[PDB]
Amino acid sequence: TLSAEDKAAVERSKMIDRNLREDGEKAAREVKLLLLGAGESGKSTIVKQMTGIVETHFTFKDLHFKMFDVGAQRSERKKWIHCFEGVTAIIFCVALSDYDLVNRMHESMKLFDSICNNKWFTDTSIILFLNKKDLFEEKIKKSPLTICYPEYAGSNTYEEAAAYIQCQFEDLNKRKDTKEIYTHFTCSTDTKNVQFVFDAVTDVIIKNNLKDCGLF
Amino acid sequence: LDQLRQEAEQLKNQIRDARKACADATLSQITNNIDPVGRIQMRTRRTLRGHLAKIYAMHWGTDSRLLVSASQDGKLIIWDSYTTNKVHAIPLRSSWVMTCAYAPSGNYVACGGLDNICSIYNLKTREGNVRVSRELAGHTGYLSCCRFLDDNQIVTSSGDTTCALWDIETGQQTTTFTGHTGDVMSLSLAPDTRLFVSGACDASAKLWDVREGMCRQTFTGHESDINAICFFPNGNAFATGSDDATCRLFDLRADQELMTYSHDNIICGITSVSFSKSGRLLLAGYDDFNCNVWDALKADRAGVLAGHDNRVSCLGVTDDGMAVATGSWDSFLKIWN
Amino acid sequence: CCRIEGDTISQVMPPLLIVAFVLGALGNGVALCGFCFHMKTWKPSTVYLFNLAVADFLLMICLPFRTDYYLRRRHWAFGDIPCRVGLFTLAMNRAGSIVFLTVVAADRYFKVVHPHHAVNTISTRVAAGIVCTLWALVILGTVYLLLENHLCVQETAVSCESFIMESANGWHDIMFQLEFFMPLGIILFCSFKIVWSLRRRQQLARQARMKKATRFIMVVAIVFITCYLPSVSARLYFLWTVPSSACDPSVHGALHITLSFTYMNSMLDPLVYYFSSPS
Amino acid sequence: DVQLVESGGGLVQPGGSRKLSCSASGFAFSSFGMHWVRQAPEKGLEWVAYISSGSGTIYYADTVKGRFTISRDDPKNTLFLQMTSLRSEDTAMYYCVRSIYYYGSSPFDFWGQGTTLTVSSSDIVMTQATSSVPVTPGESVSISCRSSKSLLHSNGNTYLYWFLQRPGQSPQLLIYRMSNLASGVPDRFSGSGSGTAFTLTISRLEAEDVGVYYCMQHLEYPLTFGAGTKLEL
Amino acid sequence: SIAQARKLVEQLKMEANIDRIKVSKAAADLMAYCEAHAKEDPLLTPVPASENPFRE
Repeated sequence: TLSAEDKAAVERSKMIDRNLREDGEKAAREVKLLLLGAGESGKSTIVKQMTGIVETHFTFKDLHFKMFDVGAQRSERKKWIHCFEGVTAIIFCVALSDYDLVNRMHESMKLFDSICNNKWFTDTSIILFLNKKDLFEEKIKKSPLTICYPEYAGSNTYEEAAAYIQCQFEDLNKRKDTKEIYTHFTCSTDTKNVQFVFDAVTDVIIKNNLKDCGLF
Repeated sequence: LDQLRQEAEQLKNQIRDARKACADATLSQITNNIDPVGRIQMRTRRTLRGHLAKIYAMHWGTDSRLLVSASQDGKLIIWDSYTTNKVHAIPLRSSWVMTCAYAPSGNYVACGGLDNICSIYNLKTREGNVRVSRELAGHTGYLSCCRFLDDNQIVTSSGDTTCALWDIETGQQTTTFTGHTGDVMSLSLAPDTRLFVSGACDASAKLWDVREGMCRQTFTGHESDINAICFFPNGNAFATGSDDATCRLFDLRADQELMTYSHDNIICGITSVSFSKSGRLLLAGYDDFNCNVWDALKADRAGVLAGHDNRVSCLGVTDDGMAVATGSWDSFLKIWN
Repeated sequence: CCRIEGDTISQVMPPLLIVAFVLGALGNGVALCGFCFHMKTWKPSTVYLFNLAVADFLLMICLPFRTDYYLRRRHWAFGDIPCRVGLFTLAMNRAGSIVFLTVVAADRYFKVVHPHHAVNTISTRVAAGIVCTLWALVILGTVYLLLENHLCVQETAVSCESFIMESANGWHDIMFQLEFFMPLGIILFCSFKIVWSLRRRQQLARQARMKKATRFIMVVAIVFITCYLPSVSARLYFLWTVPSSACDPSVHGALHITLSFTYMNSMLDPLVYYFSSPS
Repeated sequence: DVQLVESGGGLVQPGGSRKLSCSASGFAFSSFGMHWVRQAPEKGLEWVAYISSGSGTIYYADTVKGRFTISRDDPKNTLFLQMTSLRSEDTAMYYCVRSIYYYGSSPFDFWGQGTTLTVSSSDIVMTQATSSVPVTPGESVSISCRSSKSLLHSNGNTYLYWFLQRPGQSPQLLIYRMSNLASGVPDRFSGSGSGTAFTLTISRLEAEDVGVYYCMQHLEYPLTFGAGTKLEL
Repeated sequence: SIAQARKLVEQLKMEANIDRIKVSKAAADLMAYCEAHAKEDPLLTPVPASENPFRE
């Protein structure tokens, strides 16, 4: 009981729906990584290998990645943080060598605790990138971590200091079962960083796939 | 310094004392005689099932038939509510969108989000497709709510504590208002399109003046950030919904809070607030997966619109009042009646 | 054609059939209601679980009539056109529940061992098409006993039981064999691969959620094999004893009860598959 | 800007298989519905065929059904019309009408330049009454068009259009859906009416308005054009 | 700097010197407007489905 114009309009709507469905299916294959950091942690170093939110697109091993850098969005973080709920993973970058003063390890701890223990990112596995390995190594070779860590009882060598940093940051989280936290020393000038990111994304992708089948 | 804050403090408590003195009785005492509106039944007349992600905002065209909804999948859809058709599908440049608008003439729609850019799209074109007409930039924070004064002037509220009034033709701000101390998250214009109000994140709503730009009055009394504001149809009042499970209606002339809409069962915040044609029913979209129609004069819940699967993030009422639309975080819309 | 079927079959089988009927009907109806009214946005493997439940309910739709068949002194009491319908829908239960089981197992293998493969990214329409293809295939395979009249009555106690119950043709025996075996290999291979792949992911295997998942993966194959082995073993015994087989008051009466488990699998399956899912 | 150019005309013997092609440039051709309208020399207009967007719907006029083929080529923005077994009556000039259908859209907004072809030797009936009304500038004229079936559909919008063909070139749209004004037309023109009664009023007439006027329906296919009202002086 | 305090108090006592009205009379005006326009509100008083555009 539709006139000619009404039938043509319905046909146009069906064509638009088909285009929307195709585009949504194409975009479902995309992997979205939210990138965070302390600002001067060296996110430029991480993003090197491939006035607002900067989106970076790169493809590895026949998989498309879409990394977002919030960057200069200096405002109330909690109001726009929920827009990123549902991302495949979250990349957190903290500078190892930035423990001199103006201390910044404590600010990084505060940011990590505020991000990981957030109601939105309950299940999103967080990847932790520790960079500036050589600078931190030289600094510990010069001065110990008691300046930042008065409650330190260990060796004045880089391996134990790195292990302490890693276990402390991993212990910053609370939900040790519903959330998975990875770690990697990323100052090596290779493609190991993107390989590690790909492996973490594969693990979380398998985790999401196990939900649809009901095998969980 | 000390003397400056001293006269600021004395003027401020003088103002509060004047406000208290000008108050004699709340409207609950005078209006208790009138009857309640009674139970309100709502039926989902239509459902719109085109989107694929979260729905953040929508606006009703002046014809009260076309509505445009914005979603995180980077698609602007203009629906035909009578037949649930898809007039247009606009692929946005940046998939992050937090607001939407529909010009009164129906010619243009506006979109904005985390990119701090309030782009303007042109609908009626000889080429037959939808293309951008002007991309506005100059904001250092995320866009929150952009509204159309007319076909040539658009006023937008950003997250850098600044509300700006743009100019489509030239492309730069004709006037900038800055009085807030926190993120501004919602906007609403008076029916005469002369005055407008903004809801900041510091539990304070300011009344502006688009002619020259200066804060006529400051309204406070909330305990958290204000997430949505809307004008009373009379143009002499407005209602605010904050994040502390409360909805308050202020009086522009009296310069004082009037009513509080709160209940013990509700603890979630408010995402959107709008009135009806006559303003008798105040609609608020909570985060408890449903709306709650509030009797605007008796502060009593007159019903519930519970049909959504996720948090309701938007709301709107047509000019004639024949329909009310909601869009939740699931990719759905419902046209209640 | 031996008519006395034996004894202690009616006092034994109909109770199990009734219990299985009640349990199945309830669980399968629940599952269908949960699938149709809840858990929206149809995705792959949702179609497969829903369709397996649909086939199982198709079996339930005709189970009782069959029961009474021997419930009343094993004597039949309907006109054949329907007997034909009943044995057709039983043979549709079989080789359609198995088809869907194998499809689900293969889908899990493809969605856990090859997550990046585009097969897991297929749309719902294509999966529905594959479903319709398989359905049509099994219907075509089972139409053969529909387009015939198979009653070696030779007695007041009209016979309907058509398990060949004697020597068979290709369409009768061999298929029953292939049907029980090949899916067993498919399910075992897919389950072992899934368990191995999930175990060799030490980071992910410390939440015990993977332990629960692999336990369910193992138990699915375990229950399938323990539910379908006895029927095929009894059929093989009958086939390899035919030159020396009388009516066998034991083998006859044993094979029916062993098949009763072939029916009870339908009742127990939803309690595994749906209840496993936290949704 | 928007351009529509067609070619393929000439002289052909009856029973041939001449092909007509129309090329477009200046608009999103992939989302537009195509039409074809012919015009015998001293006659009015009549529909030929129509193909919707995406080539999903293909109709024809009963006069040429089964002998004419329609086809569009989206990547090359070209429209083809295949003709078979031409008859002597097919001598007419053909157009390349465009139209896009959605709520509030204005179909038949642009008309192609047109090409001429010559061969050697239940529908709604629209009556336009008069055929030639002398007019003088500065006056207010009224053009009446009548229909057999009621044109007021249940949706509340009456499907009827108006068309002005100035002497020499292709016609242009004036009023769509009997009340709305076409884009770019002056405010001078205005139309109204009711079911099976339609009047187009031109207050304060001047030059540039001489030519024939055509009233057309769109309620069910096939579309039928009016006889035509012709103006001069 | 200190100009922020000057601007704050300037705006504040520009806002201070405005007229105040009785709250009761404003509430009465609001309720009178609402009662007057209640008749033209289809959402408050349900409309029969005969002319309701969403009757389907």
